Amino acid sequence: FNTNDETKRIVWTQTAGHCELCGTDLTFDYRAGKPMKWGEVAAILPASPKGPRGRADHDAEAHTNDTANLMLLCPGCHDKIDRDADGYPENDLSGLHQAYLERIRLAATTPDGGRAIPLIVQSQHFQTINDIPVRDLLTAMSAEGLTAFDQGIKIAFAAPGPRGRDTTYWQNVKDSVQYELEQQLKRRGGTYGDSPALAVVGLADIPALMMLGQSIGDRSKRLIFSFHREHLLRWPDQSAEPPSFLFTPPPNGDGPLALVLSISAQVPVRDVTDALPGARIAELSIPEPSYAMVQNRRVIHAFRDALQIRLSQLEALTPDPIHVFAAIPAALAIEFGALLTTQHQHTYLIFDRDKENQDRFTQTLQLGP
Amino acid sequence: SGRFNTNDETKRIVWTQTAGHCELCGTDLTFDYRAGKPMKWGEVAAILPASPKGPRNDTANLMLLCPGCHDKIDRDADGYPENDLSGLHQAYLERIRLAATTPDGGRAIPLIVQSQHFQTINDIPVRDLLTAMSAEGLTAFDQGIKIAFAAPGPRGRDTTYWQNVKDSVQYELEQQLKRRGGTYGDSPALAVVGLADIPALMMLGQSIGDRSKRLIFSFHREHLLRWPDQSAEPPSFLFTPPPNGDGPLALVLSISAQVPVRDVTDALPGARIAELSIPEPSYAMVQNRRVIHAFRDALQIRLSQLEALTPDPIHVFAAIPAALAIEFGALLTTQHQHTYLIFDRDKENQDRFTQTLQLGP
Amino acid sequence: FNTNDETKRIVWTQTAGHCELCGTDLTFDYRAGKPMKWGEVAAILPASPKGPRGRADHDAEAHTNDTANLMLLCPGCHDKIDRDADGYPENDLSGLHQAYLERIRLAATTPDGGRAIPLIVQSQHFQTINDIPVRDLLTAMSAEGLTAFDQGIKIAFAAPGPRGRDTTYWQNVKDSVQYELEQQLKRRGGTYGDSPALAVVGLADIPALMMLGQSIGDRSKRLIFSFHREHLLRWPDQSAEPPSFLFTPPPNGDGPLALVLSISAQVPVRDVTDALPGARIAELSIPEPSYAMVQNRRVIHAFRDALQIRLSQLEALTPDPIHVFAAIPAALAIEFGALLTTQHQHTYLIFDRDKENQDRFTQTLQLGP
Amino acid sequence: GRFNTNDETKRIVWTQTAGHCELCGTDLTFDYRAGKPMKWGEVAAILPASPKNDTANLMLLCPGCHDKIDRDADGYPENDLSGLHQAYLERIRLAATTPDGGRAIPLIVQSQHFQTINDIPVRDLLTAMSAEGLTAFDQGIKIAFAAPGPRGRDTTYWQNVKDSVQYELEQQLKRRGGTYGDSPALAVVGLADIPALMMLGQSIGDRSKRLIFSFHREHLLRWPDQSAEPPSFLFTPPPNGDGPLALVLSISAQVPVRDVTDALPGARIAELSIPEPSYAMVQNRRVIHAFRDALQIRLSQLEALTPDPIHVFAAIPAALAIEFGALLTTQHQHTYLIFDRDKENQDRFTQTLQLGP
Ligand SMILES: Nc1nc2c(ncn2[C@@H]2O[C@@H]3COP(=O)(O)O[C@@H]4[C@H](O)[C@@H](COP(=O)(O)O[C@H]3[C@H]2O)O[C@H]4n2cnc3c(N)ncnc32)c(=O)[nH]1
Ligand SMILES: Nc1nc2c(ncn2[C@@H]2O[C@@H]3COP(=O)(O)O[C@@H]4[C@H](O)[C@@H](COP(=O)(O)O[C@H]3[C@H]2O)O[C@H]4n2cnc3c(N)ncnc32)c(=O)[nH]1
Ligand SMILES: Nc1nc2c(ncn2[C@@H]2O[C@@H]3COP(=O)(O)O[C@@H]4[C@H](O)[C@@H](COP(=O)(O)O[C@H]3[C@H]2O)O[C@H]4n2cnc3c(N)ncnc32)c(=O)[nH]1
Ligand SMILES: Nc1nc2c(ncn2[C@@H]2O[C@@H]3COP(=O)(O)O[C@@H]4[C@H](O)[C@@H](COP(=O)(O)O[C@H]3[C@H]2O)O[C@H]4n2cnc3c(N)ncnc32)c(=O)[nH]1
Ligand SMILES: [Zn+2]
Ligand SMILES: [Zn+2]
Ligand SMILES: [Zn+2]
Ligand SMILES: [Zn+2]
Repeated sequence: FNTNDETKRIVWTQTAGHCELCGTDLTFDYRAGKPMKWGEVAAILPASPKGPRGRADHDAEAHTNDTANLMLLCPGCHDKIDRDADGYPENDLSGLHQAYLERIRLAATTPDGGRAIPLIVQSQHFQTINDIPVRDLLTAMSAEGLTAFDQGIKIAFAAPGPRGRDTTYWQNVKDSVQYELEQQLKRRGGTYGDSPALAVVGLADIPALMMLGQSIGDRSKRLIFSFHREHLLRWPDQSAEPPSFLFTPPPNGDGPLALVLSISAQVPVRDVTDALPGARIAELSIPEPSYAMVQNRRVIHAFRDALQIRLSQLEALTPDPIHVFAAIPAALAIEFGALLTTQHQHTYLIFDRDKENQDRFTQTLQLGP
Repeated sequence: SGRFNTNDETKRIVWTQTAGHCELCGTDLTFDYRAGKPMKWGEVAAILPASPKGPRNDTANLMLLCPGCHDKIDRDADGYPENDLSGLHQAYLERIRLAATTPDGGRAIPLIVQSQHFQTINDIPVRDLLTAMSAEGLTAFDQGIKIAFAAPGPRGRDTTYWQNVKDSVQYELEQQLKRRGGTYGDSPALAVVGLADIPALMMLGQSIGDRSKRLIFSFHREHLLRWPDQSAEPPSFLFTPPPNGDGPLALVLSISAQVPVRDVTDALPGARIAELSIPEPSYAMVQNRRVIHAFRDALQIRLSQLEALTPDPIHVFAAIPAALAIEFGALLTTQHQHTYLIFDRDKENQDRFTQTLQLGP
Repeated sequence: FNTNDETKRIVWTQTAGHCELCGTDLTFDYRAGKPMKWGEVAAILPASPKGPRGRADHDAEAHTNDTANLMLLCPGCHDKIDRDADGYPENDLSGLHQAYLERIRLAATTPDGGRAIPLIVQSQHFQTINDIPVRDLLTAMSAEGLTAFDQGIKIAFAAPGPRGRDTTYWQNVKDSVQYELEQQLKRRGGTYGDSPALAVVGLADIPALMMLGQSIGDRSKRLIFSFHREHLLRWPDQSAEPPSFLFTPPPNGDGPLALVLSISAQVPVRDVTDALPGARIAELSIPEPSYAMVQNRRVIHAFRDALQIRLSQLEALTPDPIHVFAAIPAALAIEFGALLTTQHQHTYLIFDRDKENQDRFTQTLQLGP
Repeated sequence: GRFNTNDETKRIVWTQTAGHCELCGTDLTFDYRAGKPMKWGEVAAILPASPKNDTANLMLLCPGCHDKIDRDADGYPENDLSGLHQAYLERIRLAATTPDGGRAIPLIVQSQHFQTINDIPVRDLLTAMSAEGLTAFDQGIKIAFAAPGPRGRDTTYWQNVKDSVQYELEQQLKRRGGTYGDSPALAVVGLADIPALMMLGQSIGDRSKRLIFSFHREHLLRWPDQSAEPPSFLFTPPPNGDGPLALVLSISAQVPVRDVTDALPGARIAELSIPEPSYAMVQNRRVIHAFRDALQIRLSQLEALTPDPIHVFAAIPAALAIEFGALLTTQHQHTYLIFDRDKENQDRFTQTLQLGP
């Protein structure tokens, strides 16, 4: 009941020589520098019914060389699973094993889609941890055929100080987007080239994400990704159709012009007029506002095209600034800003919810020429 | 034209780093072995340099191809390609490597939070969370965090009490922030289960948020910390909006059971009741984590509607599973904050709903 | 040639059940939660001369139960050392083995010194990485019997923006020290009690470390540690005698009063009068200014004692602010600030080298009342 | 009065305490060390830390310390000891996990010239690292300086060198790990021209966990003698005068003063040397630290002496050139003008690098 050499070689091959339970590279010893095959081929169901996970109904003979029953493991993970059969049951190991092999198979069968710079931009203005994993962006990239020369750029804004999101805070945000990011992109010019693709995901203040989009909007190969509460960086549903984007035009008059975006949620009119008395409200919405609505990149593009029409319509109404009140997903805030890089050179005054002022909207950044 | 010769050590390295697929068409070159036939490594694949011959083993630059793809590649007399494939080849190896290291993306912090009541009658040992974590690839590397909500002081569960609960949980959560590792230095995931009164669980959600790699687990009366049925579809979440009027706005969540309307109006005279329910309310309804996500999505769609109706507080009367209470609290951690007044039944006052927690302005 | 159970028990004991080469806990499986002894007792010199590191002059019988030859290793580390004898030679393993055992013995014989909050404060104002390892502070704490309930507080200032250390930069520094730090200490109020000991090390802007010192100067049980270019967080020499702190009193006059601290290096008088024309210079120095001079905490105490006298004497000369020009180690910058909380309530205007003005001194923070 | 334990409980408690009394620190394996049988149950007592099970709350005490503890009839303590017990276990744990503080990045930096005559392989740095407890987790970084363009090694060239080195390291320093999430240590060896090595030092600094290694003609990347004391460093102060201030470093060899005044007429020469200048003098890392300490003591004097640049003429080993560069990375910056020998222009010194404002 000994696994033969051919089967052991298949196990090493189908796992790419990494431990299926911890991911460590079993083909090399990085401490001393020698190539060495230090993994072990491990049986889920043992040959003896008295072994760990042993069961009589298992016919050892029939599965000695069955790779569905054989994992590549490091010595430590192998020792643990054999010392704790109840804690590493057959069904759980089999499920992890099949999931591991399937990730390899999908990687091997994905067409090459070129290089991109991974870019994560995140704030600290929430009262919870806010952290996008680098691995998840790289995995979403790979699923689309994109790879990177390095793990990329990850910018975390300084947290608000004791006065909240004050002038200092927004200066820091400006410096992070317009100076820190630019410096880190310059350091990648030699490895990625003059005009590289940018695989960008943000989870940060809405005004900050708009400023980010304005800063990078003139990059022709920007590839927007999205953090999703359920799916993390995985697109929820590549087949989903974008929603209708409904628009209500502003009333006539000379009051300040407000653009209200009700996409993540319905922005209450009372909160807009409280912050901007006399506002003339134009609203872009979807039928069922929802935090979950960024189902794929086509949704993002459909938002962009809907917005492009309405920004033209509003800029034709007035030379004065447009005041923005947005409950929108983070990926849509980036795309909003990218429309302002060149296509829409009007002044936009971005309002945002203010925890220091009982959730009222207050004016934050000015965007535009 | 020519063929590139390699020794056997080089073939084994190349087969391993490519996982035995052709790098140009993706075909799995172990097909013979899968059919029960001998694996003829040297006949079902060709190994060639990714780049044309330069002016000057180097296994990192050798490609694994199927015979068909190899024959389609123009080659010089030494078996080098006439056109560069290094970009495609390096990208192939990077995609394999990223998949192969994916298990270290499961580095995780276990967190169990219970009330004193449930710690006394229904203690959840770390072993129960750890084995459920391990089954879905979440791997703890240090002792799990097991804490109880603090007993209230003389002022009861006032604003300061709840802020102290949040501070205490978030202090423990500094492990999630700081104990970075794996291939990329990512912060570890949080694996969290709660069993406590619904207001306390909402404050646990307030503490953890929903903008990090975080997996909620659920204690189930029959299945403990294992998910009852990973294939179960989430139920429909039904909603009835409130009647129009000036009375206080109440949101009733009838998910574990049907909350009787009279208990709500008794506790909140004049209440205008909106209700979120499922077709068959049940203590057992958290069949998998997708049920929790689906609850969140439906809830937020309706909270958007309710919050727009009035500036005044939403008064919450919830019969919901513990994991759903955590997600409810986590949902309300945006910058935007509407006022929510959470009621909970007092067993020592005839099970009457009493206001227990305020969220927002 | 079979190591007996008594000796295996001693090996497990003297290593505290961790892998001597990677430090992993071999008494417990953290993934599934079962106590398990999954380590291996490993021989440096093998019983057979044909084994890894084997040699003919090794009397295996004589060393079967010789704990100098027996390491506790995890299965992975043990596999590697047996697969690459040239990369893990006998003398190198023996040295690592003995060093590991001595660290355990020293920890076990250290008298208890109570609990303390670990605090690391570091800037990003250098043109190189600046990063104090958490482990090294905890290890210096443990060498003095101090332990903590968590790995502690680590505050990293925001980097200077594109304008250098501007008003925004110093506002961020103030917020990091006066708000961020206080919030982090507040979260620990219950765990550590009311007036806990504070084990603090800084490597940050001199004016910022002085402000840090002022913020913690009224604390009881403040325990300053020091980052040293040779010894990291270890005190260089506990037996070293503190240097004499030489003092040159200021000239009589009506010009602005400057305190020059020449401890790390000699501050050139020319640079002080350039920044503050007509300065009346008082100077505190040591006989041989040196970056390495913080040999132990008694040196910091001696600096405090000297400053007590000299600040009193300068403060009696004028009601006007005192202008500070300091080339001093980071630990002494904290100590200087700590004297301003209650001992010396006078206005101090801190100058610092300005990389945006050709290394000239420019005024930065104002400290004191 | 006595709490009783079986063998398995003893195994656990002895292991988590490393076999010392938690109250006085005495090593309770003394008998075994003397060659006598280990009498676990007689050289120590185990009792709960708290008045009143879980092996985590059982303490190991020597008989004397156990005798001084008031106990109830079941052997539980009357007074709580859990704080001292938990602190003791923490100190043991911190020591036992110290090997994971060795996570490290290998870095080999060479010039094309020295790569041709003396290529340093990663394997050699890794084995020296491993012997010191430094543990790489991925491929080592092996780089060489770019060739200059037509403007030579000017300000822009050296700034691009620094930027490329720091970028290369950034990727690895993000790979935090171990028990506390610390960034890995840098293990660096350089073999290139002295100016390039100083710029390597400028890139890495000296305010992080970083260990320099040294290539030695006899011992390669292994330290010649870990026990060797560092040499004394002999200082010649510069004469008074108006000429340009020169610092001559005669560490590898004695630099002839005439070669300096030829390159820099009128030079006021300060010198730092050792009693026996030698290519072999980097006997251990403490020699490098001692060089930095002596150097900075004198640089403090020289920088205070004049606002003008310090002109550097250095016969120093490669590892010391790196540390020279790293020393000059404070906010404070004095101008240094670095000279180097042009072996094909009759070994004449020529200015090749400026550090400072
Ligand atoms: N419900 C609601 N929200 C309103 C209202 N008026 C303004 N808002 C703001 O809209 C955003 C809605 O949340 P989101 O998750 O759809 O999008 C945010 C936003 O793009 C960015 C910053 O967050 P924040 O400042 O909280 O803005 C929130 C709200 O204040 O990041 C996105 N984001 C936040 N958390 C997450 C997360 N967990 N996952 C993914 N994206 C997130 C109003 O009336 N009602
Ligand atoms: N039947 C019914 N229940 C109502 C009504 N109005 C309010 N409720 C409350 O809803 C919860 C329903 O029980 P659950 O098991 O689905 O969820 C609880 C809850 O999230 C948390 C605290 O429990 P409790 O304070 O009893 O709230 C219970 C009920 O009073 O923990 C969950 N929980 C409690 N025990 C368990 C358990 N053994 N296993 C798993 N989860 C548990 C109303 O009108 N009717
Ligand atoms: N040589 C010299 N230095 C001068 C002069 N005028 C002002 N200075 C400043 O004094 C400090 C001397 O360096 P240090 O290492 O002794 O102390 C620093 C200081 O306490 C803090 C911030 O650094 P910085 O802003 O560079 O101040 C440096 C200098 O500008 O951190 C300490 N620090 C910096 N680097 C390290 C390190 N690697 N290890 C330990 N502590 C460090 C003047 O005329 N001459
Ligand atoms: N004898 C002598 N040398 C002088 C004088 N003035 C300047 N120098 C330069 O000092 C260096 C001394 O050699 P080293 O081996 O001690 O250090 C070199 C140096 O750090 C780096 C580059 O070499 P180079 O440009 O030749 O500088 C040489 C000399 O010109 O690398 C070090 N290095 C070079 N080769 C090796 C090697 N094989 N092993 C180890 N380190 C090496 C003067 O008057 N006299
Ligand atoms: Zn493993
Ligand atoms: Zn093919
Ligand atoms: Zn190990
Ligand atoms: Zn004792």
